[PDB]
Amino acid sequence: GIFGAIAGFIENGWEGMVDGWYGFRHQNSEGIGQAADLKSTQAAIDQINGKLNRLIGKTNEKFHQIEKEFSEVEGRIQDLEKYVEDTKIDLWSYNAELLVALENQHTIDLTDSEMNKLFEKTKKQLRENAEDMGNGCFKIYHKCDNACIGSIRNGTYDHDVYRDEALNNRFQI
Amino acid sequence: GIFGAIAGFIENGWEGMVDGWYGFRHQNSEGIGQAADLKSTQAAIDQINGKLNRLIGKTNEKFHQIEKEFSEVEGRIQDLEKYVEDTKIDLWSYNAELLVALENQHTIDLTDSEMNKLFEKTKKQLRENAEDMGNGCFKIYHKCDNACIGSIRNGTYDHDVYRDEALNNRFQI
Amino acid sequence: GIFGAIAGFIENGWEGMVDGWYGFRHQNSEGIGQAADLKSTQAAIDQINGKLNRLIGKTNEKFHQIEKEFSEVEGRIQDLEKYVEDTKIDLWSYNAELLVALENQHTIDLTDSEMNKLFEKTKKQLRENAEDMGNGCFKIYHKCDNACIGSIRNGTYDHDVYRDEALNNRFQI
Amino acid sequence: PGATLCLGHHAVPNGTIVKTITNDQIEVTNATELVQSSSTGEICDSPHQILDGENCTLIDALLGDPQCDGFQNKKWDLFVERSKAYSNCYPYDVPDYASLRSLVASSGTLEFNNESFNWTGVTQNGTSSACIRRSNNSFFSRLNWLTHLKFKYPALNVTMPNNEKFDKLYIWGVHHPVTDNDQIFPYAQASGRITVSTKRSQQTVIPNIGSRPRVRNIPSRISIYWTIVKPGDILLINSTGNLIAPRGYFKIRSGKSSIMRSDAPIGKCNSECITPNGSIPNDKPFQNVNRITYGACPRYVKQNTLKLATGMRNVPE
Amino acid sequence: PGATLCLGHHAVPNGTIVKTITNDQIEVTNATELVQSSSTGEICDSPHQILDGENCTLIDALLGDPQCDGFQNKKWDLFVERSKAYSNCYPYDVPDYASLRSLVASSGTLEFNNESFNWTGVTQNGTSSACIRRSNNSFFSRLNWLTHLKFKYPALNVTMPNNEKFDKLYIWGVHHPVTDNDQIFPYAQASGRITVSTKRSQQTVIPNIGSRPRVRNIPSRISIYWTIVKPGDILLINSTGNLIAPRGYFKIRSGKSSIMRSDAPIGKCNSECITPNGSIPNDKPFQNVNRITYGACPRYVKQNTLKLATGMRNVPE
Amino acid sequence: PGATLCLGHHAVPNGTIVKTITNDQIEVTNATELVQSSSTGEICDSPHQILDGENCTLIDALLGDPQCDGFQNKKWDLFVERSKAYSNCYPYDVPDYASLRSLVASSGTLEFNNESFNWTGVTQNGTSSACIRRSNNSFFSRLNWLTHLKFKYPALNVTMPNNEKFDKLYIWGVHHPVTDNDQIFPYAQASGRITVSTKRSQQTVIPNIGSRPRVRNIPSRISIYWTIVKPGDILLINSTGNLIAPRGYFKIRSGKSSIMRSDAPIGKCNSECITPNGSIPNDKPFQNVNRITYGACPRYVKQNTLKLATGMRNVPE
Ligand SMILES: *[C@@H]1O[C@H](CO)[C@@H](O[C@@H]2O[C@H](CO)[C@@H](O[C@@H]3O[C@H](CO[C@H]4O[C@H](CO)[C@@H](O)[C@H](O)[C@@H]4O)[C@@H](O)[C@H](O[C@H]4O[C@H](CO)[C@@H](O)[C@H](O)[C@@H]4O)[C@@H]3O)[C@H](O)[C@H]2NC(C)=O)[C@H](O)[C@H]1NC(C)=O
Ligand SMILES: *[C@@H]1O[C@H](CO)[C@@H](O[C@@H]2O[C@H](CO)[C@@H](O[C@@H]3O[C@H](CO[C@H]4O[C@H](CO)[C@@H](O)[C@H](O)[C@@H]4O)[C@@H](O)[C@H](O[C@H]4O[C@H](CO)[C@@H](O)[C@H](O)[C@@H]4O)[C@@H]3O)[C@H](O)[C@H]2NC(C)=O)[C@H](O)[C@H]1NC(C)=O
Ligand SMILES: *[C@@H]1O[C@H](CO)[C@@H](O[C@@H]2O[C@H](CO)[C@@H](O[C@@H]3O[C@H](CO[C@H]4O[C@H](CO)[C@@H](O)[C@H](O)[C@@H]4O)[C@@H](O)[C@H](O[C@H]4O[C@H](CO)[C@@H](O)[C@H](O)[C@@H]4O)[C@@H]3O)[C@H](O)[C@H]2NC(C)=O)[C@H](O)[C@H]1NC(C)=O
Ligand SMILES: *[C@@H]1O[C@H](CO)[C@@H](O[C@@H]2O[C@H](CO)[C@@H](O[C@@H]3O[C@H](CO)[C@@H](O)[C@H](O)[C@@H]3O)[C@H](O)[C@H]2NC(C)=O)[C@H](O)[C@H]1NC(C)=O
Ligand SMILES: *[C@@H]1O[C@H](CO)[C@@H](O[C@@H]2O[C@H](CO)[C@@H](O[C@@H]3O[C@H](CO)[C@@H](O)[C@H](O)[C@@H]3O)[C@H](O)[C@H]2NC(C)=O)[C@H](O)[C@H]1NC(C)=O
Ligand SMILES: *[C@@H]1O[C@H](CO)[C@@H](O[C@@H]2O[C@H](CO)[C@@H](O[C@@H]3O[C@H](CO)[C@@H](O)[C@H](O)[C@@H]3O)[C@H](O)[C@H]2NC(C)=O)[C@H](O)[C@H]1NC(C)=O
Ligand SMILES: *[C@@H]1O[C@H](CO[C@H]2O[C@@H](C)[C@@H](O)[C@@H](O)[C@@H]2O)[C@@H](O[C@@H]2O[C@H](CO)[C@@H](O)[C@H](O)[C@H]2NC(C)=O)[C@H](O)[C@H]1NC(C)=O
Ligand SMILES: *[C@@H]1O[C@H](CO[C@H]2O[C@@H](C)[C@@H](O)[C@@H](O)[C@@H]2O)[C@@H](O[C@@H]2O[C@H](CO)[C@@H](O)[C@H](O)[C@H]2NC(C)=O)[C@H](O)[C@H]1NC(C)=O
Ligand SMILES: *[C@@H]1O[C@H](CO)[C@@H](O[C@@H]2O[C@H](CO)[C@@H](O)[C@H](O)[C@H]2NC(C)=O)[C@H](O)[C@H]1NC(C)=O
Ligand SMILES: *[C@@H]1O[C@H](CO)[C@@H](O[C@@H]2O[C@H](CO)[C@@H](O)[C@H](O)[C@H]2NC(C)=O)[C@H](O)[C@H]1NC(C)=O
Ligand SMILES: *[C@@H]1O[C@H](CO)[C@@H](O[C@@H]2O[C@H](CO)[C@@H](O)[C@H](O)[C@H]2NC(C)=O)[C@H](O)[C@H]1NC(C)=O
Ligand SMILES: CC(=O)N[C@H]1[C@H]([C@H](O)[C@H](O)CO)O[C@@](O)(C(=O)O)C[C@@H]1O
Ligand SMILES: CC(=O)N[C@H]1[C@H]([C@H](O)[C@H](O)CO)O[C@@](O)(C(=O)O)C[C@@H]1O
Ligand SMILES: CC(=O)N[C@H]1[C@H]([C@H](O)[C@H](O)CO)O[C@@](O)(C(=O)O)C[C@@H]1O
Ligand SMILES: *[C@@H]1O[C@H](CO)[C@@H](O)[C@H](O)[C@H]1NC(C)=O
Ligand SMILES: *[C@@H]1O[C@H](CO)[C@@H](O)[C@H](O)[C@H]1NC(C)=O
Ligand SMILES: *[C@@H]1O[C@H](CO)[C@@H](O)[C@H](O)[C@H]1NC(C)=O
Repeated sequence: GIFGAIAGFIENGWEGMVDGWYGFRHQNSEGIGQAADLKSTQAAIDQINGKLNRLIGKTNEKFHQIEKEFSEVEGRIQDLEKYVEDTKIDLWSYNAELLVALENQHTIDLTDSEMNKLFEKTKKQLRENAEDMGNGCFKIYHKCDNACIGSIRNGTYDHDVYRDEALNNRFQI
Repeated sequence: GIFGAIAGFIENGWEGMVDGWYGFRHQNSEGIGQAADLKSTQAAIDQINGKLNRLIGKTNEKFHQIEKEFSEVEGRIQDLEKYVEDTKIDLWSYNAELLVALENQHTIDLTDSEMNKLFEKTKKQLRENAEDMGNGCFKIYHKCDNACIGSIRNGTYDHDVYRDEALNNRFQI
Repeated sequence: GIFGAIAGFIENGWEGMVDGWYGFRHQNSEGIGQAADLKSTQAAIDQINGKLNRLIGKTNEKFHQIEKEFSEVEGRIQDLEKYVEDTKIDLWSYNAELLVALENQHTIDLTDSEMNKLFEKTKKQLRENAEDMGNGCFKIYHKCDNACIGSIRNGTYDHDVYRDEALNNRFQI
Repeated sequence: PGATLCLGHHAVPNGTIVKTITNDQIEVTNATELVQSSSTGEICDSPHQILDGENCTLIDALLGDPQCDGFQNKKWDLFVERSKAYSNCYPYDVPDYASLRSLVASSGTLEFNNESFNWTGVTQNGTSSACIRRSNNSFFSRLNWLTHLKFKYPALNVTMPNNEKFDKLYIWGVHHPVTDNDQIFPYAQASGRITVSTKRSQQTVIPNIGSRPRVRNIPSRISIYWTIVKPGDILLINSTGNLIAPRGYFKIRSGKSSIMRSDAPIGKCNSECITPNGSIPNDKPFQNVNRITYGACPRYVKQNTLKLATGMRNVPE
Repeated sequence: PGATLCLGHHAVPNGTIVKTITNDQIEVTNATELVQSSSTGEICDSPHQILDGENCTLIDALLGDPQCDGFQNKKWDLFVERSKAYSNCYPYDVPDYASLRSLVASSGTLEFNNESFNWTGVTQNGTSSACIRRSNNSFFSRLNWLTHLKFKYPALNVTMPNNEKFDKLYIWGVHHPVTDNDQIFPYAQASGRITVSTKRSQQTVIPNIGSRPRVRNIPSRISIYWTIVKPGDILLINSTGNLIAPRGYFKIRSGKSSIMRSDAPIGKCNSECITPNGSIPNDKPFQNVNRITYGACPRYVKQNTLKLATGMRNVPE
Repeated sequence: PGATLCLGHHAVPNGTIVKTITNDQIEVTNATELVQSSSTGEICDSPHQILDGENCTLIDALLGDPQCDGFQNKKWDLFVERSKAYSNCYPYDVPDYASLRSLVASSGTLEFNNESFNWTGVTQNGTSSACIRRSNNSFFSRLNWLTHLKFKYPALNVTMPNNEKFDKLYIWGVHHPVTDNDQIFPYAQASGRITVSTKRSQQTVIPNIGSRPRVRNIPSRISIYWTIVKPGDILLINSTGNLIAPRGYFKIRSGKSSIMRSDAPIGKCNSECITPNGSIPNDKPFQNVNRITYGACPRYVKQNTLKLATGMRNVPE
């Protein structure tokens, strides 16, 4: 939410993207395609696995403790035993509630961040050869076949190759 | 703070904006105006109400507990009763301090985010028809009357209508 | 991490920058230079000092408490004394672990934010006179001597002075 | 010519200072208080059933000090003990007073059922001038002071089974006589003793001949004990002298009842959260009124104020 | 003509609702449960050494009730006490039962070493019909019921030093006779007394003549006490009657042992975390199965479910 | 030609590894330690008033063991008890020793005021060879060992009212004689008894005739008890024998005083936080030196180190 991409300027997610979390759809002379971006996907996944590594399989051993159920009425000492345990449980219950709320807010934001970072990186790559349509899509002002699109996804696109073509298309009348 | 809009590239807030949290000021041929943006305003307000719903009116019932004041000197058992309560109170006091500090940092950042998102959305909407003056304002390079400004605020601005006019103004000498 | 500048689009840090945390390197007609940006540096440092002011030298006085080591086997009351203390220590140990993990995530993000804010501010300052090369560097499309570079770092660069020169260089063929 | 379009945000002339992770003082447009720090000063009589002890401690109401006769069989969610309370019957102590007070408080009722113990060999209904009931020497309503029959006193051996569905609570005691002036007068011998047992439990008590410091002009004492008898179990009282016998049992209940020391007046109002200072609202998550609470209460913390930002940073014009 | 290149993210047809700081219900692509809420219902016999008390409480196994003879000298990480347990030897109580039970539980062993106390002036090995061992009147295996020798009984004065490296635990007791029918039969006099001391400690106990409510048809009782004797110290037993003497000492150990009340069956399986409901997996950080646990366990919390988002916000098409 | 302007950030050749929410190992430019893990090993004598018990426990200093005479009337913020301490007066125990030790520790003073009790019918100032004071048989300075007057001993009945503004603490005791060799020598009869009462309280104690294991060659014992007397109340001592009487009262105070078991030497230095290992600095919020602390101390945690990032991520060149 906090970056504004997921559930923001990207209208919705793609159920048809099953091999990654983030990626690219394109339309060009040769058709309409989709490819996952593995680096952004793995960036998000690694961060979430970091949270899981802190929370899963990390338990504390406890052995002899205090009694926590009682069959006789006893007064003062039993009141204290009960109060200590009820106190403990409320503090842990609070820790667990807050932990999940904060981590979840953060997971939603970090995943939004990874979408935004990929968008930004792609924007800069395109230089003067494309414009941002406001919905996560770039209008590319030159012929850009499957190999050209591939070159953008792979970070090998040379913007100078297309710049004259693109400027001509962009600033026509 | 973290996005850089509120108390950053926006020099200051508007005391005269009383019908929203975020919005638009304009100068054009027909004068100088102000309109609130309800969507960004409501986005911020809903998030803060979400925090309030978690914290307000959510209390825990407790009944018979331990004694917490004592008129006689007793030693061991009283030391423990006092220590349990003092322990509890310090842990809750810590929870309350940290909660407010973190939530407040987050509220300040999320509100900064909402300002930034609206700015960004407006920038993309303008395409090649405006430039960012660095202080939250766009120089729009075409005649843009009250209805035109209205169209930008309402998300119905058609940038193609003005593009030739704007390019001519932008890239003159 | 969350903004994408430090360890993201900025490939690496500068060991040779010893008088600030953020800054500028340039190449122009008169050579290649480096200057620290004090405002962004101080912004980051002040936030980290704010965290330190909350955590350093803030201790709580405690006096007579409960016993925490025992030379005799006693049963019920000693079980409770031990359990109260072990309970307390685990709750504090949790607080300390979580505090450091969260603060550290936040420090890394706020420092990334300060880098991003300076980058963004510089981008807007340059208007139509430069392009973003995607790696934190701007290609400036006009002669920009040491004083000109100085003017950008000091926020006194007048983009109109160079605009005709820059547009000519940018949109040539 | 063109146009200019500026994005911005509101500000207020009267911002509020809050704390954050990075700054102990930052001004926001608005904030709300999370710590309840005030009470109206009265304990609201709703929605919890309040029992104002007035001049009576719970223990005095339990034993049946004459001035506490109006408390018989009453129930409470919260029993309120007043600092002006005082005892006005036979002087006594309760070893582990605090526990008896607690278990009765928590039980939340003074429901008492009389039982017919076979008391033969002794005179029942002993009275004293230090426990005036209706302008006549009397005793604790729930206790039966057992003395001789014709300068003679055989070894008592009375049994009472618990056929009920609940724990019975028996309150009983032992008289500690001043000298021989009340050793040979009410028991008719040099020595006495009390054993109160069950299938699971035994308590045996020795009387003590000796003058105490006079309390309301009496120098002898009574020591008060208790015995819980579970369903299917049986109370047994072997006594050879000095028995302060039960006239029956109190019902033990479980539920949400408690006791609180407070001098706040009871008011005709409705508040879920009670402290010794009075009831407090429970909208806020925290409170610094009192660590002692009853009901749906904010949690006690040490801070007097904690402001939650409910708006953006305030950046005036 | 050109091209269009769209950046996007995945979505799923079956998202999951989680809580966040700003929204109690937001759909994400995936989540994982942090609260363990189920048990298989058996206490796994591995990897902790489980000792199923079966019909025996720890205390009965300690004292040596005949049906508990199979427990002699056994050790445990976790002793499991069953709600069907019952005593079937001489009726008894233990003042501060809970502490004795606890310190033995924690010690984690019933290792007992017989010692030769010089018992002269008395008949040893007293037995009763309420403690049948191998179809013959008997007694607690670890106790030695000491009675007269030829209608005579002098003041016992036996000493035993602790030369070991560990705390010795001595269990001993006092007989409380029904009437004179077992006051003049096993001790040969009107009165008796027990003093069990060390260099650091003294416990003295008075026998009590009196009928109790019959438990398995016996109306006398035994009261059980204990004494820890540290290395270099010495146990002393002065007795003039009624002594229920130790036949030796239990080793006190320290370690991770405990006791748990549970009726769950023991299964042939391996689980680090035990609750009274059965073993539970310990992958999750929290659990709402039981506040009572033993081993490497998730922490008990009140919530039934806490979902941690493991994917982005789900924004369907 | 133009120019190039690059934005960047610093890096260092020696980064530090910290933990975050998403990564257990990330390198930052700088960090600071939040857990104090070292002590200098001395307890600083400032700014808290330290009282080094040396050879004396607090209890021995309280009772007035001759070697502790130098402790009379001293005060402390923190009393330090040494593992080399030993008793060298009459052997004794204190039922609930831990509570007496605690309430005196917390009171923070040994201020003692002598009172003139009317002791007639007995010889005062009993002494013994096991409590040598200034090369002469003696006794606990604060206790008055009361024995016969001319093979006779009537029932003592001394009163003492508390007209002060503070709780008085009376320490008193009972002698348990070895045999008849010190039953008919110091009291002149077969039997004795002690009742120490107030308006609110009564404690009665029976002496016990019997040999104990010899401690510094004495086989009799003294059992030590206490009684707090509030303003307006009165102490009463009925005794028929064996009384170890108070010579007066200790002042009870309230404040921040405590006691600590430690063998660390006392140094001439200034440190707010004391542990048994020595004083520690209190700049850091946490510490893993000791769970036992006194003063303004970091909070004890289990971790040995917690590094707070104080710079950005370190991304070397
Ligand atoms: C600064 O920030 C705070 C918090 O965001 C704002 O205060 C809130 O304002 C709203 C709207 O005025 C309040 O809503 C009202 O709550 C009343 C309940 O009163 C008590 O209980 C709440 C908890 O539920 C306590 O926190 C509070 O202290 C009160 O003691 C209702 O009775 C109101 O109902 C009335 O209006 C509605 C219309 O919306 C009708 O449907 C009803 O019939 C009735 O007439 C209402 O719901 C809310 O209580 C305030 N919260 C707090 C914490 O105080 C400030 O307004 C804001 N300041 C500025 C300048 O924006
Ligand atoms: C929704 O989100 C969750 C969490 O991100 C995903 O679930 C995880 O998926 C991975 C991969 O399938 C699981 O990894 C496997 O763990 C097994 C251990 O089983 C228990 O123990 C874990 C804790 O360690 C418990 O959390 C869990 O409940 C189990 O009871 C291993 O046995 C597996 O090993 C097998 O595969 C590997 C290959 O990677 C081989 O090397 C092995 O030999 C073996 O064949 C494996 O490591 C992980 O346990 C899951 N976590 C949780 C918390 O459930 C979901 O997949 C995800 N959903 C979607 C649609 O993406
Ligand atoms: C890595 O990160 C840390 C934390 O940001 C930096 O360390 C801090 O550096 C500052 C400046 O050097 C230190 O400030 C000094 O504090 C001294 C107090 O000493 C003790 O007390 C503090 C708590 O107050 C403890 O944390 C600390 O361990 C010490 O034991 C003062 O005595 C100093 O005063 C002197 O200088 C000032 C000028 O500023 C004069 O006014 C004085 O008269 C005097 O001469 C000074 O104020 C601070 O203590 C450090 N903090 C910590 C936690 O260690 C590292 O510098 C940084 N590393 C790099 C390479 O940047
Ligand atoms: C043991 O000592 C106490 C204290 O000296 C004796 O008790 C005291 O006895 C006197 C006379 O019997 C009491 O006097 C009475 O008290 C009221 C109240 O002030 C007074 O107005 C009357 O004159 C009345 O006679 C006195 O109160 C009482 N003092 C205390 C402190 O309790 C006690 O008698 C002695 N024991 C024996 C067996 O003699
Ligand atoms: C003190 O009072 C109790 C209760 O009245 C006496 O104990 C009771 O004594 C009778 C007869 O001696 C016991 O009878 C026996 O019990 C079994 C079990 O039901 C019964 O089947 C046989 O007929 C057998 O004789 C009875 O159980 C017992 N009751 C209780 C509740 O314990 C006791 O004897 C009295 N004390 C003295 C010294 O007389
Ligand atoms: C009850 O039994 C104990 C233990 O047998 C008797 O105490 C022991 O008595 C002897 C001789 O009276 C003590 O001897 C003395 O001890 C020192 C220290 O070693 C020794 O060097 C001398 O020779 C001196 O006479 C012995 O210490 C003592 N033992 C213990 C363990 O306390 C006690 O006398 C018996 N009770 C009665 C009433 O006889
Ligand atoms: C609760 O008790 C108060 C005061 O109690 C004192 O009353 C004295 C007469 C005497 O018994 C003394 O030992 C005790 O401490 C009661 O108030 C008193 O009521 C009486 C009789 O109605 C009046 O004669 C007094 O004027 C009055 N005294 C004071 C100081 O107010 C009060 O009635 C009683 N409350 C209840 C509910 O029973
Ligand atoms: C604290 O006590 C120590 C040692 O205590 C031993 O002293 C023996 C002589 C004997 O009493 C034994 O029971 C006891 O355990 C004192 O040190 C001793 O001081 C004496 C007299 O000055 C010397 O003769 C010894 O050499 C010396 N012994 C040792 C082992 O050091 C010490 O003086 C005393 N401290 C204070 C402050 O009183
Ligand atoms: C509510 O009453 C409590 C308890 O009486 C008050 O706290 C005490 O205040 C007095 C006088 O200021 C101090 O002497 C005590 O030390 C305080 N006790 C504790 C435990 O803090 C409290 O001030 C009252 N609060 C309100 C809002 O009335
Ligand atoms: C495990 O057993 C515990 C304890 O018996 C169960 O909690 C009790 O459930 C019963 C019946 O629902 C209630 O009457 C008790 O009040 C509960 N006690 C407590 C302390 O909560 C629990 O339901 C069982 N859990 C599972 C997963 O089997
Ligand atoms: C300070 O002393 C404490 C207590 O003596 C030390 O902790 C003990 O260390 C010993 C030896 O390593 C262990 O046998 C104990 O189990 C430890 N006890 C506890 C409670 O942890 C501690 O190591 C010392 N710390 C420093 C910094 O000197
Ligand atoms: C049941 C009984 O015997 N009651 C009598 C008591 C007791 O003898 C003493 O209170 C015990 O010490 O003494 C009185 O003087 C009294 O207090 O009024 C007369 C009263 O008839
Ligand atoms: C050691 C001893 O004396 N044992 C005898 C006991 C005791 O006298 C009473 O149990 C004590 O009250 O009584 C019996 O009737 C019995 O229980 O079998 C006979 C048995 O020989
Ligand atoms: C007050 C008194 O009577 N003191 C005497 C004591 C006691 O009789 C016993 O210590 C009590 O058991 O015994 C001595 O041998 C001793 O210890 O020096 C002689 C001393 O005069
Ligand atoms: C981009 O990378 C992929 C890796 O699978 C490769 O198959 C593809 O040919 C690359 N595209 C171009 C245009 O080089
Ligand atoms: C924009 O929306 C508002 C809604 O109040 C409407 O009144 C206005 O006419 C719209 N502006 C234009 C230019 O359509
Ligand atoms: C920029 O500011 C610095 C401040 O040190 C100054 O020395 C320098 O001359 C300024 N540069 C220009 C071009 O004015």
